[PDB]
Amino acid sequence: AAYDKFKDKRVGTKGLDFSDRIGKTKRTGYESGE
Amino acid sequence: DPKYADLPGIARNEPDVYETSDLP
Amino acid sequence: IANQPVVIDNGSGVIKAGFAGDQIPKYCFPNYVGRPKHVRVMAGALEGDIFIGPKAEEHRGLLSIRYPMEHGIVKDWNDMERIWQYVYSKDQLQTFSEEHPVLLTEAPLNPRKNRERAAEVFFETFNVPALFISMQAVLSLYATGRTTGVVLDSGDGVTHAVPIYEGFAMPHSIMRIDIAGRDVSRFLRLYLRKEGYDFHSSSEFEIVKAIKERACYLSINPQKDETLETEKAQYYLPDGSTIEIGPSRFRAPELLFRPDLIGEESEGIHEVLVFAIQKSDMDLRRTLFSNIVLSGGSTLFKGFGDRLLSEVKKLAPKDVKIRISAPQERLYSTWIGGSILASLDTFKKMWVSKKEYEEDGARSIHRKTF
Amino acid sequence: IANQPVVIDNGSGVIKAGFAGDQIPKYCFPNYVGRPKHVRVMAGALEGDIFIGPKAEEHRGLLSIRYPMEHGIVKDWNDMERIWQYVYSKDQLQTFSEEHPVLLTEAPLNPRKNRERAAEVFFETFNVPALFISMQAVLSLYATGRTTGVVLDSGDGVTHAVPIYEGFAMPHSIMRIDIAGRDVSRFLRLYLRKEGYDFHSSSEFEIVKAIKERACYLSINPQKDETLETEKAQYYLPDGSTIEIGPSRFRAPELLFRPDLIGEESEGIHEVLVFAIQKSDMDLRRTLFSNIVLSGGSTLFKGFGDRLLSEVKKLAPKDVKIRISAPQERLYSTWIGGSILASLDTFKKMWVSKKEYEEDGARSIHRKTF
Amino acid sequence: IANQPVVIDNGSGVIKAGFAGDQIPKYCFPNYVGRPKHVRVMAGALEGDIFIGPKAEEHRGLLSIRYPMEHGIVKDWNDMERIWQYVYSKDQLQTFSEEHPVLLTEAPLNPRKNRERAAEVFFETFNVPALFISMQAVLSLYATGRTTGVVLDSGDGVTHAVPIYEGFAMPHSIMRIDIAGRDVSRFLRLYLRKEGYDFHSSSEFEIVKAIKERACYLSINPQKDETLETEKAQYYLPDGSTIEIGPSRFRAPELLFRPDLIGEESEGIHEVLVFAIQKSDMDLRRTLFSNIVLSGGSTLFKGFGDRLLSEVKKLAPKDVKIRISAPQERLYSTWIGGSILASLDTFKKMWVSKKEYEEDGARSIHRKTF
Ligand SMILES: Nc1ncnc2c1ncn2[C@@H]1O[C@H](COP(=O)(O)OP(=O)(O)O)[C@@H](O)[C@H]1O
Ligand SMILES: Nc1ncnc2c1ncn2[C@@H]1O[C@H](COP(=O)(O)OP(=O)(O)O)[C@@H](O)[C@H]1O
Ligand SMILES: Nc1ncnc2c1ncn2[C@@H]1O[C@H](COP(=O)(O)OP(=O)(O)O)[C@@H](O)[C@H]1O
Repeated sequence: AAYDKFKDKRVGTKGLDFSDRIGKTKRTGYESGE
Repeated sequence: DPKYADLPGIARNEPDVYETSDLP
Repeated sequence: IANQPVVIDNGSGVIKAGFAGDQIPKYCFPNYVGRPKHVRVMAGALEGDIFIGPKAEEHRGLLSIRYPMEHGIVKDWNDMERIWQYVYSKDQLQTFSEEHPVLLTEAPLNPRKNRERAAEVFFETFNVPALFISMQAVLSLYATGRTTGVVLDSGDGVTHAVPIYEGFAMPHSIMRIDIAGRDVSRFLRLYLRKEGYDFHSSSEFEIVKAIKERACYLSINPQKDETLETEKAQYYLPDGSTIEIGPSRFRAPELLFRPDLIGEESEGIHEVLVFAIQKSDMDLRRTLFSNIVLSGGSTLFKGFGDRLLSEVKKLAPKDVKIRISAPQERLYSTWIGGSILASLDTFKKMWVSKKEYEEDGARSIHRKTF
Repeated sequence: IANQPVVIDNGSGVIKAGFAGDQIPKYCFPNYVGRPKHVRVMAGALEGDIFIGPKAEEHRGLLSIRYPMEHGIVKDWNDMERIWQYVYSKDQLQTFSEEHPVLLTEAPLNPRKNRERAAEVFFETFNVPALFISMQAVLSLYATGRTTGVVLDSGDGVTHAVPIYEGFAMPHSIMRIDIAGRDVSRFLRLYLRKEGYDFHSSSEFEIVKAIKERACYLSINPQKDETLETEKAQYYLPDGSTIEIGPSRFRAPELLFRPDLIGEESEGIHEVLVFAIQKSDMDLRRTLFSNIVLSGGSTLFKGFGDRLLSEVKKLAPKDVKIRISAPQERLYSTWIGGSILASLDTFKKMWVSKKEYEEDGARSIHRKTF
Repeated sequence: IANQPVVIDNGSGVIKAGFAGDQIPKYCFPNYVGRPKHVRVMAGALEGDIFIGPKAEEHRGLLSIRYPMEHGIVKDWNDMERIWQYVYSKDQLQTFSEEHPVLLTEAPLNPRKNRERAAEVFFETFNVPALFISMQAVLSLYATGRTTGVVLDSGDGVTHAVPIYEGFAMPHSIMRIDIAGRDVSRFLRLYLRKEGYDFHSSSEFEIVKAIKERACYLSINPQKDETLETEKAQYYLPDGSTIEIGPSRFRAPELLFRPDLIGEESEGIHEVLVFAIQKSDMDLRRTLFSNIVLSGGSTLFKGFGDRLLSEVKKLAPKDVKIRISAPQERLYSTWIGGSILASLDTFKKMWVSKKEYEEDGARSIHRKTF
C-alpha cells in the first residue's frame, strides 16, 4: 500500500548539491516532481 | 600605547583605519 | 462580443476579484508570494517553489512571505504578474483574460510609470479586450450611492481623502499619506520587543498583524490610559503559548494620528481630512463637513469613529454640523463600486480598447486616467 | 537497472539485509566478528578463525566478540569490510556485488571521514554500479506512509530525533546523543556486579543483553519504586544457574531519561523529542506534537509509551493534542522504508554511478547525500 | 558623599569593573557561575559550591558552567546578584556598595522590566547612593573623543549600530540583531562534530571558544577559499591531543554576514551598518559614511575590516568616501568611555540618587535611560 501511494512521486535532481559550500546563496535539494 | 599594552586583549600589527580609494 | 467584465481590486493587503453584477467578491486572497525556506528531502512532498493565496495561508510556517507592492507601488512586477496570472487560474474565476474586459482600482497621486507599466501587462502579456483604471474614492461613492461626499479611504498601503461634490472631483484638494495599516503592525512589533516578545520571521509578523486586528482599541483620551496601569490582556498563540499584550494595545494605533512617534514629519489622518475640506471653496466647505464617508481597513479599529469625530470637531470651525457616515461593509465598498460602474452601459465608452492602446500606446490610458 | 537494489541496514546490534520489494528482511544477523580464543588441538575440529552470524551464535562460548562499529562510527574498517563481504556470501544473499546497486542507511550527523571511507569501499573493493546513502528518519516515513511527522529513532548505537514536515526536513532542529541501547547494557552490568553477579567475558555481556530484554520495566515514578522494596525476579542462565535481578530491572534502563546517572552532560530522550519540535516554526509546533512516530529497538521497554507521554505532557504546552504513534514492526520499520524507496523509479535519478564517483571522487557522495 | 563612582561594563562574555579616573579596567572576569558537578569525598577538599573568575578558570574541569545573561538579558537574577556581590568582594574591587555610586552600561532596545528589576537590586538589595544607566554607543564616543560617528558594537551576546551626529542620537535609526560571538562558537562546534570531535560538557565549550579566538580568519572571497585547498592548522588541547580545524576556520565566522547559514530570517551585519545610515536624513548620510567607528569583540577576526569595507562599499552609494576607524583597544573602549563620563562634574546631575528612586521609583530610570 505504501509503494502505491508513493509510486508516481518524482523529484528534480538537476542542480543538486547538499554540501557545505558557501558560494551562490541558499540551496534546496529536489526541486519538483515535474 | 605602553599604558594599555599591559592588557591581554590589545590589537597589535593591525591598521588603525580602513578607507576606500580617492581615485576612481 | 461584449463579455461580462471582471472587477480586480488591486489592494496592498488582500486582492478582491469578481464579475460585474456579483453581490460580493467570490475570490479574496492575501497579496503576497510565499516560497518554501526549508529543504525537500522526502518524495511525495508539496509540489512547486511558489505558493499564492489559500495554499500559502495553510503552510505559512514553511514559506517565506514577500509583498511585491508597498504603499500602492509595485517594486517586483514578476511576482505581481504571476499573482494576476493566478487570478485567472483554475482556482480563481476559471475564465480566459482575453475574453473578459478588466477594471483596475489604483490609489490617488500614484507615480505615472507605475500605472503605465501595470496597463502594459494587461495589453501585451494578457490580450484583454479593454482596460479601465478607476479611482478608489469615486468607486466608494457608487457603492454608497451618493454623488456628493468626502471619502477618507485609510487602506493597508496608503491613506488619502478625495473631496467630490455632485460627481465633481477637485484634483488640487486630494491628500495622500504613506502611513497606513502596514506601518501600525511594524510600530506594534516595537512595543512587543519592549515587553520581551520577539517575532523576527516573516511568518511571525502575520501573527503580529492578527494580534492587532483581534485585540487593539483606539483610546478616546491617550494620556489617561498612558498614566493608568493596563489590565495586560492575554493573547493565545497558534502553538499554545500565552503572551501579555498590555499597554501596546492602544499605544500602537496612535501612529495614524501622531506620525511624530515613528519620526515622520507628516500630517495625521484627522488633519488630512479637515485640511482637504479647508482647501475647498467657502460655500462648499459646510456641505463637505455634513457629508463625510469613511472607507479602508484601518478604520475598523474599535472607537475609530468617536476619536476621529472629536479630532475633526477640534480642528473644524465652531457651530458646524459634522455627520461622519461609515458603511458596515467598509472593506468591500471599493469592489462593490467597481461592480456598479462596470454594469453601466456608458462604461463601454469609458475603457481603452486593445486596438486603441496599440495605435496611441501609453498616451491613451494616461488621458482617460483620473 | 534490471537487477534489484540490495537494502543494507547497518545497525550497531543487528544488520538487516534483503532485496527491494521483499515484505520483511530475509537475512538478519548480529553486527560483530567472533574469533576463537581457545587453541585447536584435534583434527576435524571447527575450520576458520572468523565466525559471523549464526555460526558465531551456535559456538559463542569458543569465540571472543568484537563490535567493529560504535555509535554508528566504524572503529575497525578491516572487520566492517569482511561483514559486508559476508552479506554477499553463500550463507547470506549469495549474489555478485558488481551486479546489484546498493542502498546504505547511516545515522544522522555522523563524521564526514566515516561516510567518505565507507563509500570508497563500495566503489574500490566492490565494483558496485551505483551507491545512494539515505537517512534513517526519512526511510521510517516511507514505511509508515506519512510525509509529515517527528521520527524519534532510539537505536542500539545512537538516539536521534528528526522533525520532517510534508517531505521538508529542518536540518538545524536535528538532535543526536551517543547514549543508546548498548550503554544501558553496560550500565545494567554495573548493577549486576553491585548485586554480586560477575559477567567479565564478551560472551557473558551478550547474556546481560538477553537479561535486559527479558526483565526490565520503566517506572512511571522512579524515586517511588527506587525506595519501595522490589520483588526479586529470578532469571535462568544458559548453564542452568538462577540469578535474582531485583531492583536493577528498572534502575538500569532509567539512563535513557536521566543521562546524569552515568554522568554525561546531555539531554534526556524526552527532552530531545520536545526540544526538536520547539526549534521548529510556531505554526507547525502543534502539528508536530500531533504526529509523533516512535522507531528503534530501545523503545520496546515495558511502560515506554506511558513514561514518555507523561514526560512530553509536562514539557509540552498546555491544551495541545499529543498523539504518539507506534508501528507494530518497530525494529523492521527502517529496512521496510528502504525497500519501498528502492522499489520507486524516482530512486534511479537519486543514484551516484561508479563512473560519476571516479570523476568527482568523495565530492559526489557529499553533493548527492543528505 | 562624593566617593568616586564604580564603572561596571555588564558584558555577555567578560565583565570589566573599576573606579572612575582609572585608565584601564583593573578587574576583568568571565560572566558565568561555575558549580562543582563531582562529589566531595575528602575532608581537606575545595570549600564552597560557587566559583567566579580566576578560581573557576583554574578549577574549570570540576565545575558546571551556566551563563546567567543571554543576548544581554538576565535570565537568572539570583546568579546575576552574586556576580555584582563578587565585584564588591575582597577578590575584586573590595569596597562598600553604600559608599560609591555606580555607572551601568546596558544594550539598546532591552525590555522595560529588565531595567526595573536590575535597578531594584542596586537600590533595595544594595543601598547604593546613586545609579546612572548609559548607552554602549555614547560611551564609545567619549573613549574615541568624537561627537559625530556611527558606533557598530558587535559583542559576544548582541550586535547593534547607533548613529550619533555632533552629540545627537537618532533613536529610530538604531538597529539590533540577536546573532553575536556566542552563536559563531556554537556554529563552529557543529563543524567540529562533522570532523568527529565531541565537546558536550560546559567546560569543553570554553575550549571551542579558545580554538575560535586562536585559529579563525574571515575570507575576503568565500568562493576562492572554498575552491582553494585549506591549510590544516593543528590546535593542542590541555591533555596534549591535536585537532586539525581545516576549512571550518573561515566557514564559522561567515555567519555574521549570512545569518541564513544557522537558519535565522534576519539581515547580515554589513546590511545592519548601511541600513542604519540609510534610515538617517539625506544631509547626514555622507558624514556618517565618513565617520564609522568599530567596537566589540566580534570585530577582532583577521580581515574583518577588509571584508566589511567591501560589503559596505557595494551597499553604499557610488563615489562616497567610506572611512572605518578601529580603536586598538576595541574590547576596552566602552569601559574607558564610562571612566571619562563618570569623571565629569555634570555626572552629579545625570545619576538618580537612592532617595530620588525611593520617592518616584522606576519612572525616573525610564525618563533618563536614553
Ligand atoms: N478589525 C480590524 N481592526 C484593525 N485593523 C484592521 C482590521 N481588519 C483589518 N485591518 C487592517 O486593515 C488592513 C486591510 O487593508 P485593505 O482595506 O484590505 O487595503 P486596500 O485598500 O489596499 O485593499 C489589514 O492588513 C490590517 O492592517
Ligand atoms: N524487547 C526489548 N526490550 C528492550 N530493549 C530491547 C528489546 N529488543 C531489543 N532491544 C534493544 O534494542 C537493540 C536493537 O537496536 P536496533 O533498533 O536493532 O538498532 P538500529 O536501529 O541501530 O539498527 C538491542 O540490541 C537491545 O539493546
Ligand atoms: N581575537 C579574537 N578573534 C575573534 N573573536 C574574538 C577574539 N577575542 C574575543 N573574541 C570574541 O569576542 C567575545 C568577547 O565579546 P566582548 O567584547 O566581551 O562583549 P561585550 O561587549 O558583551 O562585553 C569572545 O567571547 C569571543 O567570542
